[PDB]
Amino acid sequence: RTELLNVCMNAKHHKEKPGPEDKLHEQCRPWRKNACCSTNTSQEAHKDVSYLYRFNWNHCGEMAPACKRHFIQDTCLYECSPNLGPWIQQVDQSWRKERVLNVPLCKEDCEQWWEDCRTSYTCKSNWHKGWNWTSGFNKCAVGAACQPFHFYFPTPTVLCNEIWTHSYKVSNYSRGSGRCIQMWFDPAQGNPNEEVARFYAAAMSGT
Ligand SMILES: Nc1nc2[nH]c(CCNc3ccc(C(=O)N[C@@H](CCC(=O)O)C(=O)O)cc3)cc2c(=O)[nH]1
Repeated sequence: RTELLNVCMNAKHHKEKPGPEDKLHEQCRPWRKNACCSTNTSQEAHKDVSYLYRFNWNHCGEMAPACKRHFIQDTCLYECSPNLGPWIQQVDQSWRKERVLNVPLCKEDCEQWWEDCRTSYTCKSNWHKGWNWTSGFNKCAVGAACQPFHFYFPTPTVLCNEIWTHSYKVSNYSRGSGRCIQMWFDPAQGNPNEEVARFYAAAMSGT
């Protein structure tokens, strides 16, 4: 891994290389200029128990729209961003050779994500391992474990870090500091992650 900019990780769905995709679905739209995902990938992002991972958001009763939308953006960011290089690593599992680890999510993105989920419900604090997939999609391990979302994710930083086994590492930096990744941004104002990736690829450069 010598070049960490304008590159796609090697997971279950990514393309080999970044590239224009003017047909991306609704929330994935800000990556139409340069994406790692396909029209279909972005399309399944937005759906319940998707073709992507058969993942069930409504494992603890219906998940509130205001919350689910954040998960859809995350999915977009993970499946579409070309600027995640500096945090790519190898792990070698049955469904992805590579993945991202300790992405410095902008303080607010995390807080807002945390905030919008207050009303929703979950049963696990780790959404990568532990689900009963018998049914065809992930169901609750201990069916009676269903608690308020903030019960398993007490603070924002807990949510963003632990829910995806440390794919994020919530930065102290705020949106626009040039030092953290935004999973929400206005494409009309340009892709702010492009400068963030470039910065961090230099701070860890050489050996
Ligand atoms: N930011 C960010 N978002 C992300 N979204 C996703 C999507 C990832 N969803 C899935 C989570 C769990 C499963 C699953 O079958 N688990 C098994 C064990 C999984 C395994 O080790 O083989 C279990 O329950 O025991 C499938 C998809 C990743 C991911 C990520 O890495 N980062």
